[PDB]
Amino acid sequence: ETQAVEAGEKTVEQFVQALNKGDYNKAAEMTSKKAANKSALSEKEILDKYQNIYGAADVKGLQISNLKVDKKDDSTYSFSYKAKMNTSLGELKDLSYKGTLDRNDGQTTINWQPNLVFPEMEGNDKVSLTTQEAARGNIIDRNGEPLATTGKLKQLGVVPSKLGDGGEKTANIKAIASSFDLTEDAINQAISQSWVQPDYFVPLKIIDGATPELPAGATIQEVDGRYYPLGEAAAQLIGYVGDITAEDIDKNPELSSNGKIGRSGLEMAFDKDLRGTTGGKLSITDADGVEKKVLIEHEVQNGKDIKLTIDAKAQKTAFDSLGGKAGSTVATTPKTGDLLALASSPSYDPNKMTNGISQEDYKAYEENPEQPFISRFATGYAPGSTFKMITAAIGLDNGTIDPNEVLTINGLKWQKDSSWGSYQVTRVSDVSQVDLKTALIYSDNIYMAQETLKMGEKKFRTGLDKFIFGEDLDLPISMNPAQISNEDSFNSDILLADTGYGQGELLINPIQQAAMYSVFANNGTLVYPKLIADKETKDKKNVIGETAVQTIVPDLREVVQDVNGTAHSLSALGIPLAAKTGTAEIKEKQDVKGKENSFLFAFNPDNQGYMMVSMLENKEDDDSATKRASELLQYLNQNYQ
Repeated sequence: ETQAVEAGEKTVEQFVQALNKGDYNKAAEMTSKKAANKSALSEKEILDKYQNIYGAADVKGLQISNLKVDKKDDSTYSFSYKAKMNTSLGELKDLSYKGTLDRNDGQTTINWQPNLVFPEMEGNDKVSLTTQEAARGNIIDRNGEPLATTGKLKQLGVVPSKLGDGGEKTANIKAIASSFDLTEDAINQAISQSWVQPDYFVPLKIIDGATPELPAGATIQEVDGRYYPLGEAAAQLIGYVGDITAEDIDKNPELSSNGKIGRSGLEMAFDKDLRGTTGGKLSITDADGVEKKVLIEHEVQNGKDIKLTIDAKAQKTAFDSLGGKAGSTVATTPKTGDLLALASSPSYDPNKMTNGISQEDYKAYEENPEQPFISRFATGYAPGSTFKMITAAIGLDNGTIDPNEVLTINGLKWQKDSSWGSYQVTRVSDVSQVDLKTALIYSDNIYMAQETLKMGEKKFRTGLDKFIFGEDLDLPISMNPAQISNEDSFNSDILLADTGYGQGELLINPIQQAAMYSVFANNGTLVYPKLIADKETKDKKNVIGETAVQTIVPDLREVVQDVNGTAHSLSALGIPLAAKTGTAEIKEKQDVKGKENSFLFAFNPDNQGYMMVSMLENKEDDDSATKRASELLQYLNQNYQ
């Protein structure tokens, strides 16, 4: 009565555990034989009852508490416990379970009864589950424009029997293939799948424009589905939803087995808020079917909408400016941190992705060497020689850099001494007398490499540690925190120099760059970027000195205005611009000739209304981020004072 009671507790807890893990056969084998006052059913019948009832409600995570096991008759021990469980209609807490045990020999079993499924069940009671699917919420831009909405799509499809028998059949398939830009080897593959039967409607494509003339056999049906109005222009950011699988349900029963789940992007980061909660009722009924006890009931709650800082027209312009090349553009209002645009190129079609895509088209996306699935605004890159602004600011702050001191630089290559071997810092322009303003105008890496070595590692890192290296940004976008280098020390003069002009082991993604560069639009205050419109603005003060800002920004205007400035083509706009260009040389491995990245930074130095950071990954020859920025810069200048 204390070594047997302790054995009865072990039997109840093993029973609960087998139910928890879904091994219902294992749980049934711990029950008494079928009899009156023993178990109400056989083992195989208990298995089928748990499998049907717990399967229908998608029960998961059966947990108990407050277990008490006493003695009743001479061979009968009684038990009781509280229990909760997760179902497809939410958590079901505070369930009072009750039963009796049986020690008929060396083992102790459970006198199984229907009230060990649900507490009130008895005899031939049934369980009914009725569910109502929730509408997915919308994703909208800073002005209410839809980015991810629920639209009424037009689905083209064919009926095999209404195509024809022969000759007439082939003529209609040829007509359909030409009227809707479809392959006729693919249309015949569609209508010949195992699941097709002659009278069925075989869907082919979602037509987006106005419906052309419909040949025989083809018809249009309106269906509901997720719709992305910006398409490729916001695919990496928004993401896409796909069909929900059996495994998705086993992980989270509060999903709708009938609905859609976010697979990437914001659709997946905000899946909980966007999907709502399933409505309905879980009830116990009589042997006939008359309701007896409602276990769970609540109405459907539709998904909450989500409002972004994105500007839909800026997002589209930024993306199109990249012209399909590999690259990324970030646009902010640097005083508040509002992310106006997060473009990444090349891209994929999220409408094709959610409306059923072929194995070929999906493999084309994954085998594409420019990798359209990458979110380039969230990938760490070396920031390039744009980063000289930061090193300059640090150098002005700690007095290492005299704006008027003029270094003498001879040629296009430079190294500290012969211990560097064959390695030399390279510049593009052979300017003999280089002060800071000259270095920013011509993008002179040798100048800044020399100033970084003179500054030294300790003072250089002191300045860098005032930024956001190592910080996890509060953003619903998966990223890694920017780093200065791999370890906490450079342990190399060459690495120290390379870091000075934005190379080395630096890793900063375009969003983290726009955050760091925002110091020039806020007098040395770093303003953290913000993607959800209702969030409060966060900032970090005294990152660089106000003096450094008022020295460097006038030079950044000259990068545009001076006839030899590297961004001088932007002067055609005729608007107040401060800019900085950049390059970075990377070891490509596959083409060991070399891969080069092109960068542009630009903001309005009069009103600080907008800021832009654009990159061209593995650029083609005679191509740059600067020659693609005019259109986005005009737009941001007109609409964000």
